[PDB]
Amino acid sequence: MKSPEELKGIFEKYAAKEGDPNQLSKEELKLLLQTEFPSLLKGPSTLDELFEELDKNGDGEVSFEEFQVLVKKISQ
Ligand SMILES: [Ca+2]
Ligand SMILES: [Ca+2]
Repeated sequence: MKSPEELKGIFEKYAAKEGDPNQLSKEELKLLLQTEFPSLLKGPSTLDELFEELDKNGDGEVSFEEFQVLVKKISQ
């Protein structure tokens, strides 16, 4: 639906809103999902669960590398 460069630009716009300008906090992931990919939230997982899954290193932030796990969902 979007090229990888276009997806990075959406990530970047939401990641710069608070805290780490290059990573997403849970609130930033919520804003991105609600605005751009709303079907991702009416799924089996809650936002807390999705955040916990994406955040592999457990640092409370989702990097662009971590965010890649969502692209199959988004693309398909
Ligand atoms: Ca951020
Ligand atoms: Ca992380």
